Amino acid sequence: IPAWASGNLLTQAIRQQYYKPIDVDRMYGTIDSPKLEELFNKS
Amino acid sequence: KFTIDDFDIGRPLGKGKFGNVYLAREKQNKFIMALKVLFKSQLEKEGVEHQLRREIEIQSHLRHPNILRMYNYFHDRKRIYLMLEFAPRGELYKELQKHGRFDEQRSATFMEELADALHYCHERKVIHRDIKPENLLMGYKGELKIADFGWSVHAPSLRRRTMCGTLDYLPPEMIEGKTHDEKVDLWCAGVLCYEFLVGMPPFDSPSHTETHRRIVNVDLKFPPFLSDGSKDLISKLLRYHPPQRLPLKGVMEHPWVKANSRRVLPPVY
Ligand SMILES: c1nc2c(NC3CCCCC3)nc(Nc3ccc(N4CCOCC4)cc3)nc2[nH]1
Repeated sequence: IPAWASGNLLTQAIRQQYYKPIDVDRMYGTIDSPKLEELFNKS
Repeated sequence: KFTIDDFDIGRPLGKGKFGNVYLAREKQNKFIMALKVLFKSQLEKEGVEHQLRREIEIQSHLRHPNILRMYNYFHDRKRIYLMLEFAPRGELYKELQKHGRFDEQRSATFMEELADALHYCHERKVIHRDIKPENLLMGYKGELKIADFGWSVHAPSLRRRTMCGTLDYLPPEMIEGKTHDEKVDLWCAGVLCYEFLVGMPPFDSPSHTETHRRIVNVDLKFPPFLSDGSKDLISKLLRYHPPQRLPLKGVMEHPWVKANSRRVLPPVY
């Protein structure tokens, strides 16, 4: 288990994320998705 | 588009019979999330491809502070990956089991959050159909997060026929083989409120037939420790006739909810 995912470092990161939310709508929501019909086809 | 190499894998969060969920950090923005990993071959062999497709379609289009967000998804040669909001306080059912029952403050807060999330769903003609503690996770400040949409349906026009959900939570209309609508979620909210406060569902019985009997008779027997306010709300949700059930707006406005809820909305970007 990497350091970032365990003790205080995780707690602090989670707190930081709660109080400083990123624009997930543009950072992930604008990024292309595979078509749902493609999900079980070639990657 | 995303690939698995865009994420630092931290640790497993949970195990399923189709894949696993991991705590992950996407490298670009150092943003901590959960990755649900499903195996394409297992999904096909079990014949659940269209089932998973529906769950993804529904959840990926919902944006609410009390609904677990699906940020995006991707696939590779063998696996489908769902990028999910991480719920730092974990399973609600584990918390209920640890405490036995929740106090009025905790329960009322959860009920406000639930009613708000379900209202959002119903506004979009999505019916959840499986509200129970096991389908709920908890945010950083303990906020309810609807996490699973396994029995959910987008039902724009037709009433529904599918018996689904969980024994102790089934509404009378499902047991009786009637058509159902979004008001099934109202019933389940009532069962949930009771279980929160009591630690057992209201129609608990040793047999499926006796549980069914108790549900259709609405054989509700309140423990003496419950407040009048909580019994009022539960009673108004657990109505035999779907049209008589307290609307979700009614739950949010209920005096017991107003007096006891300590709901906090998460900061937004
Ligand atoms: C998407 N999927 C998530 C989780 N997965 C659960 C586990 C797999 C099936 C049910 C959902 N857990 C989440 N949160 C957890 C936070 C702490 C957890 N722990 C339990 C106690 O020990 C520390 C870690 C477990 C789950 N978040 C999440 N987002």
